[PDB]
Amino acid sequence: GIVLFVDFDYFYAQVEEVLNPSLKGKPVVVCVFSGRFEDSGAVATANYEARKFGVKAGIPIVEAKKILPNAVYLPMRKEVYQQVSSRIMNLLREYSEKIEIASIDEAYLDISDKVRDYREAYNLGLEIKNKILEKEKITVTVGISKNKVFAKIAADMAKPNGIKVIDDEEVKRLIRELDIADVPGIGNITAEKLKKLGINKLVDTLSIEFDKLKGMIGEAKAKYLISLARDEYNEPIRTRVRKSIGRIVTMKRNSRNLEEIKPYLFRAIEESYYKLDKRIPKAIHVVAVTEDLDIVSRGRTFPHGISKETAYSESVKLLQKILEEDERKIRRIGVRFSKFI
DNA sequence: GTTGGATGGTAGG
DNA sequence: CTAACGCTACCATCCAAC
Ligand SMILES: Nc1nc2c(ncn2[C@H]2C[C@H](O)[C@@H](COP(=O)(O)OP(=O)(O)OP(=O)(O)O)O2)c(=O)[nH]1
Ligand SMILES: [Ca+2]
Ligand SMILES: [Ca+2]
Ligand SMILES: [Ca+2]
Repeated sequence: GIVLFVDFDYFYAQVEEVLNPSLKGKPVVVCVFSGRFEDSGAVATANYEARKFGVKAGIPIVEAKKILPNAVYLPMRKEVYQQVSSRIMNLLREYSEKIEIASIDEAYLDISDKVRDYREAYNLGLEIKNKILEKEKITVTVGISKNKVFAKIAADMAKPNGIKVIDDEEVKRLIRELDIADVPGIGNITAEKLKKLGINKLVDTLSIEFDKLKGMIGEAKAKYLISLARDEYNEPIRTRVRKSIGRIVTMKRNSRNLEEIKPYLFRAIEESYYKLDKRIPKAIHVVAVTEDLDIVSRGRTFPHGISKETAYSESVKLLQKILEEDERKIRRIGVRFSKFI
């Protein structure tokens, strides 16, 4: 069984680099402008030139302009990026019809049926890597191993524009010495509530009885982490089904004025239904982001699917339900649809 | 004594 | 306006309703 994994390199930035190659070789930042004030919003990504100086997805745009004033700052055009993602995901279908899209910029292939061993799997990476670069001028990073998780770790090890094979043998080696915070699924919170025990390697979980870990990071995470170390984890490439669609926007000013919020919430509803096209949801949730950036929400699941008009009415009640029970002023407002028929 | 809905925690692109 | 986007998926915890 062989999984080959692909993740494009600083995607949104790279795409923009492709459309304006003069940018190439100098710092580039792609931003999500909120509209609150000039430069309000966060970074969605930045090229490696920009990263040297501290500019990465997630930081406030002011921190970045502060820290890297003379760089290109471009507005995010997700839609344009999605075409390029789509056209690349089509190529990956050439090499394998068993493909799992994981994000806008990555995907796993099952190539157990195309190649015979890691050596040929490696050669395939080179072809896959070269087709994309010929038909889209986009470099990408390939990881190759015995399953999703390790194929993803190998990719992370080789970024950017790399290619790494993790063999039955080197898997032994990492399960033993790979830091625990570098395992997919393990973030700050956990990998700090892990050093709590003395677990530092994927291997150190085998050294603490189930019981203790179970009630420290939860049933699903424990079962998962242990089967990795014990080396029995095996999830198949499965086609993912979008399970929810949403929209959330930031308001010019914080409000508790229902009449002032409503327009924003209605904006969020129109663009979700467009975004739904055809799919019928039975569930709605209004999501509010508050002054202090706590995220609060109220939902409702219906017996039968929710029409656009039903959603206008329902969301409003839910907003009120939120206004009734949170004292804080609202800063961002949004909506999410789910439980699709 | 499941389950499954409501709200939130955590991770990640 | 005076910093912290916008998405999504999976899981944990609670409590009613069966
Ligand atoms: N709005 C927004 N978009 C993000 C965020 N993180 C990632 N993205 C988008 C923009 C990225 O180009 C794209 C791919 O993200 P990746 O996690 O794979 O990193 P990226 O490709 O940008 O650089 P690379 O993988 O790290 O070396 O997803 C984020 O926090 N916010
Ligand atoms: Ca990625
Ligand atoms: Ca990437
Ligand atoms: Ca981590």
